[PDB]
Amino acid sequence: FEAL
Amino acid sequence: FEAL
Amino acid sequence: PQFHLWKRPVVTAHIEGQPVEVLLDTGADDSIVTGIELGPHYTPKIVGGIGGFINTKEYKNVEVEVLGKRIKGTIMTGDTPINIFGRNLLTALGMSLNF
Amino acid sequence: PQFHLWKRPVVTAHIEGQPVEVLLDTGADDSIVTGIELGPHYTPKIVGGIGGFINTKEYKNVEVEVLGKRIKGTIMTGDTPINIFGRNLLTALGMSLNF
Repeated sequence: FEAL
Repeated sequence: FEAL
Repeated sequence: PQFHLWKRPVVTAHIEGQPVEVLLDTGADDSIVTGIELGPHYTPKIVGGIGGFINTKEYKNVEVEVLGKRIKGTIMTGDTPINIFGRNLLTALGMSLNF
Repeated sequence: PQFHLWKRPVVTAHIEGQPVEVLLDTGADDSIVTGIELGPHYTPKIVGGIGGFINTKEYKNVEVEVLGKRIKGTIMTGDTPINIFGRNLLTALGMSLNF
């Protein structure tokens, strides 16, 4: 999981 | 993503 | 059925009756949820992610209802930015990553 | 073909000739790699994950060779604990999450  |  | 990955693979699950929207994550080994309470029978844990790590409460044999099935499995609670179901629950749901 | 999710879905990719082992992550929107250099034509970025966030260098139209295909796409470099290919490259590879 990762995002901005 | 995650783990230990 | 399948999720195509143009949008995030989000579904609604019920963790002990509580509705929660979860992201199905193949890169998470564990599933960690927030904003649900599952009680005092937990072991504390720390899981790492991209920017560092968090304190979680690991619960065993919790019941999860999602995509037509009821399975019991391990849920952690902690301050995650988004709720995730990792490979421990996705293997229980017979999900594979196909190409 | 497919990955069953009992083990991590790891493959080797070549990013501009460089071999790198990457985790295919359906919960990553972006792909971020470390220990490769792709040069000075980048825009800086911050991406969040579980424990906080990191500084990355976003590169566009990088060439990636993985699972029999050459595709060009967006790679970021930053201090990730594990290299991940997120949904931007998995959609390019025709991967879906099936059950």
